[PDB]
Amino acid sequence: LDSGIHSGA
Amino acid sequence: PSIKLQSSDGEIFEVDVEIAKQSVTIKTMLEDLGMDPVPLPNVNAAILKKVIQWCTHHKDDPPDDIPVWDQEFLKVDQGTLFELILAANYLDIKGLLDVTCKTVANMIKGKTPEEIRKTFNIKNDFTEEEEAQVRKENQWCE
Amino acid sequence: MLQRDFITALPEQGLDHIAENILSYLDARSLCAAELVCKEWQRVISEGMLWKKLIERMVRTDPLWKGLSERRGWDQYLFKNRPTDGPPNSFYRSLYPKIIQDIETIESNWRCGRHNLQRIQCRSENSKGVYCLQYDDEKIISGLRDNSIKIWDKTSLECLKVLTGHTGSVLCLQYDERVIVTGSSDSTVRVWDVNTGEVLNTLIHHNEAVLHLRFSNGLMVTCSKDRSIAVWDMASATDITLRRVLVGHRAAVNVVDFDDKYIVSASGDRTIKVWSTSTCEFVRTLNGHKRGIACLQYRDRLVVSGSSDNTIRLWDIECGACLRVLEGHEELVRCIRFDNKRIVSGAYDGKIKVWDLQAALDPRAPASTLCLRTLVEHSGRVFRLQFDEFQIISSSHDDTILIWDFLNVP
Ligand code: NA
Repeated sequence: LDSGIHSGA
Repeated sequence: PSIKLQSSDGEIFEVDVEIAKQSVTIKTMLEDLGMDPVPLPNVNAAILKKVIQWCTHHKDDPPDDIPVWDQEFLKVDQGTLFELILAANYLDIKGLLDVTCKTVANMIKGKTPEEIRKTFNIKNDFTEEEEAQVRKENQWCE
Repeated sequence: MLQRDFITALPEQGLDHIAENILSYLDARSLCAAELVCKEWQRVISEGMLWKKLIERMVRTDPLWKGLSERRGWDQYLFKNRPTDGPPNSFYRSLYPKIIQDIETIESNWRCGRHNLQRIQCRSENSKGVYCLQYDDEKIISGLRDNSIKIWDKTSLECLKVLTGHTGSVLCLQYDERVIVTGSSDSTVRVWDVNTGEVLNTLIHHNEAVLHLRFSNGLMVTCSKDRSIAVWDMASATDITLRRVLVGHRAAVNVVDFDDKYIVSASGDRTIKVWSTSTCEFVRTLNGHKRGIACLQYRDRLVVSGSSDNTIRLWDIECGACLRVLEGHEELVRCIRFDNKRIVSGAYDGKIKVWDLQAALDPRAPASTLCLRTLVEHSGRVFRLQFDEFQIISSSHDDTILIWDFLNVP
C-alpha cells in the first residue's frame, strides 16, 4: 500500500 | 549636434539633439516642421532648465517608480510642480509627466478630505446634505 | 503661490485626462476621500470613470480579482473601450465595496471552514485509490491505483475519458494546453494528447517506480524509487532527450520541483537536495527532517516540505535554514501546496490542514496561531491536493476526489 512514496528507514 | 530651444521669455538653450528629442513635441517640430530654433511659447526658462536637467539625468530614460534623484528633483513648491506637469504634457515627455503625476497622487494618498483641502487650499462646496450622503456611501473603507 | 488644486486646475487648462491619471494611482480608501474634497474632484472621478479603471487595475494585478471577475461575470463590464450599453461610473463605484464584501466572506469561509463539498467516487476496478490529480475551470485529471487515468467534467462531475496503458498505478501526472505526462509503478513516463488521449511518447529509463515529475519551458524532471532524478530537454511531445542523471539520494526520490534557478529533490533518506537548473550540478543539502519526506513545493526562496515525522518545514533555499516547523498532523504529511496566503497539507489520517503562511514565516507568531482549520471528510490517506483562492480539490486512498468550495457555499 502507498506505491507513491518510500522511506529508507 | 546641438539645437536651439527658445523659452517663452526669449532665452535660447543649445541642447544635444539626442536629449532634446526625449520631448516628442520637440522631435516633431525638428523632424516634420524643420523648426530652428524651436519656440516654446508655453514653457519659460526657469522650467525649461528643470526639464533639460531631468532629460539629461535620465540620459537613458529610466524612471521606474520615483527613483531617489527624481524625489529630490521634485522637492519644489506645488506652483513649480504644476508648471512642470504643464510643460511635460506640452513637450510630450511621458516619464516626466508620469513622475510629476505620481508625486501629486502621493500628496493625496492616506489623508481625510479635510486634510487634502488644507494641502491644496480647496473650499468644501458640498451641502451638509450631499456630504452626509457620500460619507455614508464610502464608510465601508473605514 | 505655494498651493495649486491640481485636480481643478488641469480641467481648467482643458487637461482633464492628466487629473484622471493622477487619481488613477490612488487606492480605494484614498479615492473615496478625493470624492469628498469638493464637487469638481467628485466630477473628475465620476466622468474619468476612475472606479471602473481601479477595478481593472485590481484585475490586472490580483488573480483573486481576476477570478471573481469571471466567476461573478462582472468581467463582461470591464475593458471594451466604448460604453455600448454604457454601465455608468455610479455602477462601478457601487460594485467595488461589493467585491470587497465578497472577498471578506470568502476569507471568512476558509477561516471558519464553511464550504460546499462534492464527492466523486472514482469507482476503481480492483485496486482502490487516487494517487495524483490536477484541475482547471473545465476539468479534473486524476491517476489511479488501477493503472487508469480518469478525466472528470469540472461542473457535472461526469467521467469524460479513461486512458489505459500503464501496467502499474499512475503515481504522478501534470498536463498543459497540449499534453498529459504520467509516471507509474511500471517505471515508464507516458506523454498523452490532452484531447484525443492518444499516447504520443513513452520514456523507458527508470529501473523502478517513477514517483514524481514536473515539466515547464521545454524541460522535464523525473524522479524514481531507483533513487535517481532524470533531467530531459522537452522540445515537443515526441522530441524528448535525456540531458543528465543526478544520483544523490540514499533512498527513493519521492518528489521533485524546479524553476529557472534550482531543481529541488526530496527523498525517503530524510534530505532535500538543491541542484543548478542550468548546470545540473549539486548545490546544497537541506537536512533536518527526522524521517522520510513524502511531499514538497518550491517557489522563490521558499521550500515547504512534509515528512513521515508528522511535521511540515519551511526552508530558505539560499542558506538552507529551516524558518518554521509546523506541528499538528497526527500522521505522515503526504501532500502539500501553498500560495502567498496559505499552506494546505494532507496527511495519512485523511485530515487536511490549512495554515497561515505569512504567520508561519513571522518567527514571533506562536504555533498556536498557525493552523487556521482542520478539514475531515476523507476516510483514507490523502495522496494529493490542489487549491486556489476559492477551493481545494483533494484525492485519497478512499477512492474519492473531494471538491471543497469556499465561494459557492450554502
Ligand atoms: Na551528494
